Amino acid sequence: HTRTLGFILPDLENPSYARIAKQLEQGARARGYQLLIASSDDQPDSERQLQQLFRARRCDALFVASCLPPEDDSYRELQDKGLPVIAIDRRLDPAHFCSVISDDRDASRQLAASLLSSAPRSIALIGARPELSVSQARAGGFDEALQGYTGEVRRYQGEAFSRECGQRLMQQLIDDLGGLPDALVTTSYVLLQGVFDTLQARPVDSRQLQLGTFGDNQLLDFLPLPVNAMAQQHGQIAATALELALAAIEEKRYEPGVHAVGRTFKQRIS
Amino acid sequence: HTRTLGFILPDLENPSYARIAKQLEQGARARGYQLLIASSDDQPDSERQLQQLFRARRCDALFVASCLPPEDDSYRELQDKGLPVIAIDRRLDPAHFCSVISDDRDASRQLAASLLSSAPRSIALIGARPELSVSQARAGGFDEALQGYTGEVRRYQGEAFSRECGQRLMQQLIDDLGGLPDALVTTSYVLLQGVFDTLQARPVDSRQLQLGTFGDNQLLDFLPLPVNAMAQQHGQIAATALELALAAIEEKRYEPGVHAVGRTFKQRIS
Ligand SMILES: O=P(O)(O)OC[C@@]1(O)O[C@H](CO)[C@@H](O)[C@@H]1O
Ligand SMILES: O=P(O)(O)OC[C@@]1(O)O[C@H](CO)[C@@H](O)[C@@H]1O
Repeated sequence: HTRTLGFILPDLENPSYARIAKQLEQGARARGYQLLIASSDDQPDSERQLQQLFRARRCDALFVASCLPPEDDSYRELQDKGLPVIAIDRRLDPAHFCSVISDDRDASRQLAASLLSSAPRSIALIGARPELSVSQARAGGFDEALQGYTGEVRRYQGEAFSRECGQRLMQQLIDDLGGLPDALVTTSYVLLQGVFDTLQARPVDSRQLQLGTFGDNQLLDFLPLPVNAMAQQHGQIAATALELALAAIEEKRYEPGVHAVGRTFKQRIS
Repeated sequence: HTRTLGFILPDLENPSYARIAKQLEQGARARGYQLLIASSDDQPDSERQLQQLFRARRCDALFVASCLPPEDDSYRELQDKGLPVIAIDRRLDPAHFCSVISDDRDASRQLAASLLSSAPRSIALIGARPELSVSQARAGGFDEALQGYTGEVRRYQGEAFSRECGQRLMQQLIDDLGGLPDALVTTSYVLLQGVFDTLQARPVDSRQLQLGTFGDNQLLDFLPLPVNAMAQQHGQIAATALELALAAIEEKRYEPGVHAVGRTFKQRIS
């Protein structure tokens, strides 16, 4: 024992991760545990460096939102040395790991549907890291909502969940369309931020469209342009995840499987 | 050497700290170091517990945005035991320690002064943790800008740098004046969020006032209501703090003193 828990997250400047980390931290403290946090910046190499670190540091349990390929076995080895591994946000192998995630597919499908009920001629998806399960789930959801859609569709999967990537992708989209799409879905608020930057760089009378995004932000309560938002239940995700690590630690019970937590739908567009 | 560095920060959900931590991390990685982060929630008890943790982890050096008194001798003990301690944001004893901070007093003064030039009939300060050094400097700069001012002045300083606390103070202030102040200065963006919440309960037409805040946010670029902002140079702060950490690590060279980094003034109010 060390009475400390580890948390590997991909982006410190992504407020959802900080929210979850803070939540994990507070609950853990109330249980007599300390939380040590580190970021991999969504890079496999860097995550692996942190792996050996928390392994040697001998934390009692490890929370991780991973970016490693599904074929990667590395966490299996820590788990065999006794280290309970709890996946967050990005699921790990359901046959060996316990994971706490969101209903990404259904949330995405439901997000794209609400935009269709408003006549979209064209519609686009802006996302990142298409190789990750989480993006595939959100892409698949977007596609399911498109069942029998006849308008133009475009999908952009960037190289990172970032504001800059969102700006770049929104730029490519606008050039490919010769103008704004009728509707747009961003798979993360961080991406939506970059989208706003691009809409900003155009005239005021040139920034209007059906908008829907994963996540949410106080900003959206003030923006003239209405935006549908699918927000995580951060507190629930952290509560459920902590439960599992503590059960593994204090009761030597661990049962592989996914625990999905539905996102909350904020419909800012009537 | 463990090739790890530690960072004690007050609030994971304060974007400025998340920003510094990320900057610190990416820079530290490029120099072959890993960064472990932990939060204190601005409580002396929790911070002392983390104290014990990072020394057990025996990190090479420790960054800390402390909430501890000028009468808590804890970082002196740690420092004498050979661990380099480096203050960020909140200064530690300049006789012993090496701190990286903003020009809080001058930033606040310049900020309040910019609101005054509009000749408000009243102006208010909203801050928190009045006992903290950083808070005393910010209240001071505000007071200075106000010399000679003849209008109504209000000062509200809360229990915590939080959105919820910002909301409560704003509500107290409005009941005080029987309406919005003509001008308002917030000492952290996190507090301003609470102010925005309070403003939203009012008609869309009863939300105008001259606003100045510490911190900055993308939202302030899209707001109809312009906001003057003093943004930290997060990257410069982290780079300097890191430079001081390595030198102390790999040269035993460590000269106390305060390295100030000016805030960037975003003057949206004409
Ligand atoms: O969806 P939000 O709460 O706005 O942002 C969080 C998020 O979408 O960004 C991550 C990229 O790593 C996803 O894995 C995660 O669900
Ligand atoms: O001023 P910002 O960048 O919006 O927020 C950062 C900050 O104001 O919040 C902390 C409250 O503890 C201060 O120490 C720090 O300067």
